[PDB]
Amino acid sequence: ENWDDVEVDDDFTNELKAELDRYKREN
Amino acid sequence: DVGGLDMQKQEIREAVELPLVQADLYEQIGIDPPRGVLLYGPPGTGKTMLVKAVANSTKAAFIRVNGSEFVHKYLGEGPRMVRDV
Amino acid sequence: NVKDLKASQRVCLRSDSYMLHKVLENKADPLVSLMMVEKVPDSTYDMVGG
Amino acid sequence: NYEVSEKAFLLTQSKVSIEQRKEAAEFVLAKIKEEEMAPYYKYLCEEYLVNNGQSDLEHDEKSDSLNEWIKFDQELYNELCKKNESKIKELNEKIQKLEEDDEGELEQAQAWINLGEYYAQIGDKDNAEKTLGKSLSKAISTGAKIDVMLTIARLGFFYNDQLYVKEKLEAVNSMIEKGGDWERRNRYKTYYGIHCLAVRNFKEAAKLLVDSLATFTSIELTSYESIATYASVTGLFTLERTDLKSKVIDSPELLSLISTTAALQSISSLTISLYASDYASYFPYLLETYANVLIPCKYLNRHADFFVREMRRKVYAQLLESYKTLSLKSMASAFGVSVAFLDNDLGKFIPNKQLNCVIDRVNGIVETNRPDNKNAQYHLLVKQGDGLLTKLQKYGAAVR
Amino acid sequence: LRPGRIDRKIEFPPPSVAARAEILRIHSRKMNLTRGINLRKVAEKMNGCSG
Repeated sequence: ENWDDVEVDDDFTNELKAELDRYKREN
Repeated sequence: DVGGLDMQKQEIREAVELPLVQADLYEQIGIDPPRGVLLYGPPGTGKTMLVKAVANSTKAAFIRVNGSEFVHKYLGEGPRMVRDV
Repeated sequence: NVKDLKASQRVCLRSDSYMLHKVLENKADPLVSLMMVEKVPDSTYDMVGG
Repeated sequence: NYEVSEKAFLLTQSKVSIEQRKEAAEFVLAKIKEEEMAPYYKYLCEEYLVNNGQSDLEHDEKSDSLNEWIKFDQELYNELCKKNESKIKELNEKIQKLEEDDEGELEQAQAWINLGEYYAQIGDKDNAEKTLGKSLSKAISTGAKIDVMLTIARLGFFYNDQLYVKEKLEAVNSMIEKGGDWERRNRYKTYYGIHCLAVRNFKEAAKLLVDSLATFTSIELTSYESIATYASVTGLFTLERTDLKSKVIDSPELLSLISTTAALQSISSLTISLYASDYASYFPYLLETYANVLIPCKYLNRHADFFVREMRRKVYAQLLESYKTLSLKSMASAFGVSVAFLDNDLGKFIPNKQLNCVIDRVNGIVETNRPDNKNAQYHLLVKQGDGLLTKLQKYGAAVR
Repeated sequence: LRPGRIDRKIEFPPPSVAARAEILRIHSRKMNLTRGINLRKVAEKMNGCSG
């Protein structure tokens, strides 16, 4: 396992919910 | 052309052409394939007529040889027919 | 010699003289004609119930 | 005793869905009062520090589950000692009447079978392996060896190991006779793909772990909802979109799951969004599936976010091959994603040799390429440069 | 038939509902089936077949 496997930034949770809220507020 | 035995003739392509084409179906079942084949009854009544019909559905190398006296009555020509065949 | 010759053994023999040269092989693997003797058959514990 | 196996593990891998941990907690305390197992209930509590959302308060403040006590105490010894030493000396007393009179070949073997299986209820280490081998030597048939195999097979959820479980059973599984045995297919194919989950091969598990012959699970190995979950998660990564409609929906196992349990949510989300090639709907279903599948998952929960980010672009990467010229802000604004974060994940995939395509940002002209060429054609020889000479110059010192 | 040339003549049990699942609980190992196969329930629909 290279560095990409042991990286695990845990940023996928916050960035997903944020982008969904930005698009709904542009209406 | 010869019908009426289709109930019992379901094994024409199942017991001949099936194991030569797809050999993985018997492994996905778990029963021994129809290897030994024996047919008893009067010839010429449609018993042998079905045998000659196998070459039509197959259309490949086919060997039909009737052993009766085909084995020799003296030493050594019998063993010719026992092997290499 | 005659002490090392086991009963029913495959040996070598001359053509015209029929003299024994040397021992080639051992007793043949197949026994008699039809041998149905089977030890520890395919049925061990559960095959036919009851 | 599969319920004891799953509830002693799943509780560790769930940092979310308090209701999911309660089933992995409240169903423990109830069963441990019935069972005899002191140490294997304590080993679950030994892993505490450096975790997320555990069920116990010792060092940290969280304990978000509805069952706050997973700890092992002396209160269990009230009902533990009743059936612990009473049934061991009772069943072993019957053995004294076996070897003396030599009654049957089953009673000598079945005695330790009723022991090694019961030693799992006692929670003993050497008794569930070494002493179980006493019946293994008495019964040479592969039929009676299943109880010896299932004892070690259930240790995957006990000792929590994906390696030494099959290593000790490798000589027991292989043996000589294989044939068309149906029950052996469910035992071998289930644990085979589990070992490949760490190596991330996933290709040898597509036709073995992902493809299940039995519509209903094997009990003590895995679960019906669990065996159907891993087929959809791994199948989308290995099998292409063409094989999705020719295999996944083709198998009758999926048709029974659609009309019964919709809690997976991956049947109406990841399957439809990929088949329709719609990235706009595919994005919000990533976290919804990640929360109800990957987080409760008992295997891939260790490495998750990186596995999702790879398949996140692969849905858009396949769609890129369809269109020649596409701007940056045209259809990407309606997908519900941000342009800045979209380039960050794609910018880090360049050193992985995962992008031969045409991706642009400041301008926005986005095209596709042909990964099959004479460059990667020659790359096979470069990759074998250091791997072929590893053992050629190694053993050629003293010998040759 | 003599007292001590032939001791006892053992009689086998006749087929029944539980005796039709006899081979079904064994031969099903090497034969591919599904999990919806109830060995006792399917045997109730058969007749005159045991060993």
